[PDB]
Amino acid sequence: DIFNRDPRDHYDLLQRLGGGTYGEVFKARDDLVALKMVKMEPDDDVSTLQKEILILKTCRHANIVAYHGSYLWLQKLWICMEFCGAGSLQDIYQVTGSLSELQISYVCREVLQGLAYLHSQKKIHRDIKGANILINDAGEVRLADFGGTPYWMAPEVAAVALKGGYNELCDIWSLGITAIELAELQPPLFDVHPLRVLFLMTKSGYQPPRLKEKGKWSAAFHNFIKVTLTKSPKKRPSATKMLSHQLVSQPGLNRGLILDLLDKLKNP
Ligand SMILES: Fc1cc(NC2=NCC3(CCOCC3)CO2)cc(F)c1Oc1ccnc2[nH]cc(C3(C(F)(F)F)CC3)c12
Repeated sequence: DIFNRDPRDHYDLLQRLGGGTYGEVFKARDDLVALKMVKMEPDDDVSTLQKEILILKTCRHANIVAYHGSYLWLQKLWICMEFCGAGSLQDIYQVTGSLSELQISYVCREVLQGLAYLHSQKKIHRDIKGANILINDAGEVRLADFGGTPYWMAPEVAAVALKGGYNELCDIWSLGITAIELAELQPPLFDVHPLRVLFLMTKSGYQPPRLKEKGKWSAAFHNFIKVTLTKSPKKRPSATKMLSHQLVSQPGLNRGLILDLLDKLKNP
């Protein structure tokens, strides 16, 4: 059901939230939602999204931003989703400064619960980072679902153009980098040219990154980083396995840690 009704018949529009990497997004009410709007242009064909649309509606979990349905009404696709009033962790840390280890430990647990669920549906997130971890005003954590010609490509080039070949354990690596990003306000190598990073990561002598200040963080955090950032995908622990890790299975982790962060945000 890709409705054609006009969003403005089910929802009142409240404030525009987008810009930057997020594009055009609206706060709205029925229950508060986000409406992301994409301008459909000439050769555009909604039916080519068919595949990546069913992947959304049937992916239902507390730690995954809920997808409520789409609209084409008038040259524009509108995706209606669970509203997260505080935006991304990147929106937040750009104001509050670095998260505490306990805040990061709660975020990691909630993300790993979401990743365990996506991996169970044979979905790979592919884009874990501060910008794609959303926070609601209750301090709860939700993973955001964003996203030349092929006419001459061999079918094996086409397969890679889509998939990659790699598997869901790439999300575990991205979570490690995100944990460092939440601690230090940038991923490792952020000041290094992207091409150079690709080449360096590609060497067999590449050292996985680390937390810069050793003394600031518990051995459990250093160990969480060391194991999430396992070079070999074959020895890298799963989401489910990572959720028994000391850092994320410690008691005291709850949304209070984030309500704190949100107080600090509006009272900086
Ligand atoms: F998470 C969002 C963050 C931002 N932040 C931002 N920082 C700098 C800016 C440039 C400088 O000016 C000020 C803002 C541009 O924007 C903007 C957004 F619109 C965001 O989207 C949502 C917001 C709230 N509930 C949602 N639920 C789902 C979603 C998304 C969907 F919008 F894509 F649907 C993401 C999945 C969603």
